[PDB]
Amino acid sequence: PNHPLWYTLCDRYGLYVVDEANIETHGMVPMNRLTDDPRWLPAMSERVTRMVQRDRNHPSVIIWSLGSESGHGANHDALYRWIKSVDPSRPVQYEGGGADTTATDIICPMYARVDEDQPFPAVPKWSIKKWLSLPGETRPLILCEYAHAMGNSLGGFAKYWQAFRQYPRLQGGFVWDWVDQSLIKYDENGNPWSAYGGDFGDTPNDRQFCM
Amino acid sequence: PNHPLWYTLCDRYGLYVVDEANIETHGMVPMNRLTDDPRWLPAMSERVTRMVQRDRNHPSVIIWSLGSESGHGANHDALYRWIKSVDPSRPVQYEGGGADTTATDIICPMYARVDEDQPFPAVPKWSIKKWLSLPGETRPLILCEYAHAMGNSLGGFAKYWQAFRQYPRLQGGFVWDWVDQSLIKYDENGNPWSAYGGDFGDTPNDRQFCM
Ligand SMILES: CC(C)S[C@@H]1O[C@H](CO)[C@H](O)[C@H](O)[C@H]1O
Ligand SMILES: CC(C)S[C@@H]1O[C@H](CO)[C@H](O)[C@H](O)[C@H]1O
Ligand code: NA
Ligand code: NA
Ligand code: NA
Ligand code: NA
Repeated sequence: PNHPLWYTLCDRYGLYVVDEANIETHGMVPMNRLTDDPRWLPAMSERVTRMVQRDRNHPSVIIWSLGSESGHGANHDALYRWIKSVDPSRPVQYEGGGADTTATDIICPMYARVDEDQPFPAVPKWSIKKWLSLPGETRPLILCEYAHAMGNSLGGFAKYWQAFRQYPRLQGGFVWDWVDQSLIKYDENGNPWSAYGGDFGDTPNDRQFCM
Repeated sequence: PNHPLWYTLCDRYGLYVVDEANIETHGMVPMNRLTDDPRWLPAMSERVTRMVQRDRNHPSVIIWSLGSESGHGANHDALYRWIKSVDPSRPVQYEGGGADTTATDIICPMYARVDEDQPFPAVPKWSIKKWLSLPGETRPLILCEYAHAMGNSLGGFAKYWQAFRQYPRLQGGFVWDWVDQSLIKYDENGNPWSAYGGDFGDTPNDRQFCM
């Protein structure tokens, strides 16, 4: 959840917002180790429920999200249903555990390609055009993350937009991402320069992946 | 419906058969002028019912078809339901009136392209990949006709097969068609040659389109 003024400005200027719970357990092995564990359900529930209690009156918020990159656990299903029960007015989405689990109203993959399948075991990233028409599938597809804009990038961005415009159920996506996470440091002359992972003696680090 | 021996050979050699009622009204304006008219229901019904009564025991027949290129009329709906009621063991398909009407279990377009939409009014031919995932659509797609093999043709055939293999619900199609409808005529030297529309003084004719 963002600084409270963010939603005020989104209401007044006009942006659709996905409001997302402060839950990410990416570094767990497997990714759902905590989110499938009932012991972690109370802590998780508060991150979801207190977000909804705070932001439910903002018109800019059109979708709730259960968080980011935490696999798919039973705790996700429980909290998905909590929101659906408490606030029928907004769909709930969540990408973890394959982007099309029982905890999401929207197929919301990250970095699924337009035409190319990536058939990873358990959590494949189907071509977005193919994903829509899989046997039994009926949901809309909106990438929670696509077009990783890291450095000299956004090659093949036009390919997404062509597909979005042609297929009714391909309803767009959220680019990753808005702003480089570089920090200002100062050299011997007091001149400012942009720094990234590792430039603060921080180790282990992931270098320029913050940009 | 074919010569009776055809089904016997398909049973024994092993080919899947679509058995099709002898109903085509292509030259009507509009195409459903007769098929939507209750006066023509009796004649149409016998073309359907007597086919089913003849061929229902052949294992090679897996799909019934209501005919060809006769638009979509209420008579098709009636006869669709008739077959479904009499023989639940085989799907019913029919392409007329846009290939995805209430008279078909299978989306069965003719010459719909792989990636290219052709948004004709009333009867659009969507790209087959796009067709599958139109809002609400759940049926399999098998082209009743595709890859028109007229003369030097089958350009782009590989594009179809790549899509068939990638998308579970694209379950193939029937090439148009098997054999040139050329006829033998004889010249002065008694030599046989291959003749097409117009070569018998037949007029109006559609020239080489029989091949
Ligand atoms: C396969 C890994 C690089 S995960 C990848 O890292 C990205 C780095 O910018 C983002 O954080 C994405 O959300 C994450 O999926
Ligand atoms: C627009 C017309 C060419 S219709 C077209 O003609 C073809 C010619 O072989 C086939 O008969 C197809 O079934 C028919 O749709
Ligand atoms: Na769209
Ligand atoms: Na990053
Ligand atoms: Na297929
Ligand atoms: Na022809």
